[PDB]
Amino acid sequence: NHPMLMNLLK
Amino acid sequence: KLSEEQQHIIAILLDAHHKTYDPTYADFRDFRPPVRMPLSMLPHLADLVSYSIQKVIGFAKMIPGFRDLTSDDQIVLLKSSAIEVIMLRSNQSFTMDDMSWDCGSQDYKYDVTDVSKAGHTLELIEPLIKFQVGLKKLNLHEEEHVLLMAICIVSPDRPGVQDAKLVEAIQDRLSNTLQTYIRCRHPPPGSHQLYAKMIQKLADLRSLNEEHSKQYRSLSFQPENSMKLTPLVLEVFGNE
Ligand SMILES: C=C1[C@H](O)CC(=C/C=C2\CCC[C@]3(C)[C@@H](C#CC#C[C@@H](O)[C@]45C[C@H]6C[C@H](C[C@H](C6)C4)C5)CC[C@@H]23)C[C@H]1O
Repeated sequence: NHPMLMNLLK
Repeated sequence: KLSEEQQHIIAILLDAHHKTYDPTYADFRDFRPPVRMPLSMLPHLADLVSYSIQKVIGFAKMIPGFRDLTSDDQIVLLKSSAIEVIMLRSNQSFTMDDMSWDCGSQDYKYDVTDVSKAGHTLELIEPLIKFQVGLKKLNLHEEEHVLLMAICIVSPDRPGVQDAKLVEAIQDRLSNTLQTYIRCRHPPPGSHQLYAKMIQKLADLRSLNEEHSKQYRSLSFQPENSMKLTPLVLEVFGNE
């Protein structure tokens, strides 16, 4: 998974 | 001759860029310090790159339609073009004066010796410098510049994309906006084959990406170096 990336996409 | 919609797309991208391309050195002070003598520049550059990836994500998120893609397509598109968009946006700080990326101070001035001090050879550096020079020589309008970045990111042919059809419709709107912008606003003879040269640059970016990856996988394979990376760089570029 890509936690930080996902979060940054928000 | 260039719908209001196309002018709208351009206005968006120019905006997205002004908001995401804002290095302040105050942001640069927060990076691990640049240790110029090997791998002495890896920590500093890893932070610059990590910071940049966030900027690209912010920019990408601003691309019309990009938000209409599933989280995986966006993810796939970003970790696929991150390095490419960064090399691309860096052309703004790159200077022909002495073939370097000058961001104000001598501290934040990066040349070929600095990049190699981060783990690269001319395998990547030579074609990279050639890319920056060729980019300057195209003397692109900011409008063209921002469109090329968006087109680089929203590319249908990036391996791993699930809904290439929607990614394609998006890229196509952008391409057409670009081509139309070149015909109507970029001065001839400078507009001749300009779109084609811009595509070629994007092709060169693919090559540069491959070259980055070869070295990256190699470097990241060495823990003492891999531990000097950032969590984001590891997440986007890859990890084992
Ligand atoms: C805000 C911005 C300003 O224009 C300033 C910028 C300058 C860009 C530069 C100057 C220094 C060298 C560059 C990063 C050039 C480069 C490169 C590269 C690479 C990667 O393989 C990797 C992978 C990890 C280990 C090492 C360090 C980190 C983490 C990046 C190698 C291509 C763009 C150049 C970046 C831009 O985003």
